[PDB]
Amino acid sequence: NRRVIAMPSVRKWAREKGVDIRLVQGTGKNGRVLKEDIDAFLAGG
Repeated sequence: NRRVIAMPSVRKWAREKGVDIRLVQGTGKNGRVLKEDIDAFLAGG
C-alpha cells in the first residue's frame, strides 16, 4: 500500500474543501473514497 484509492473528482473535491484523500478511509467497494466519504469526513468529526 502506497497510493490511496479514490475517484479523481473526489481528490479534487477534497483538495477544494481542504481535505486530503490520504487522510480518508474510503469505503468504496475496495475502500475508494467517494464524495460520500469526503462529505462524511467533514460532517463526521
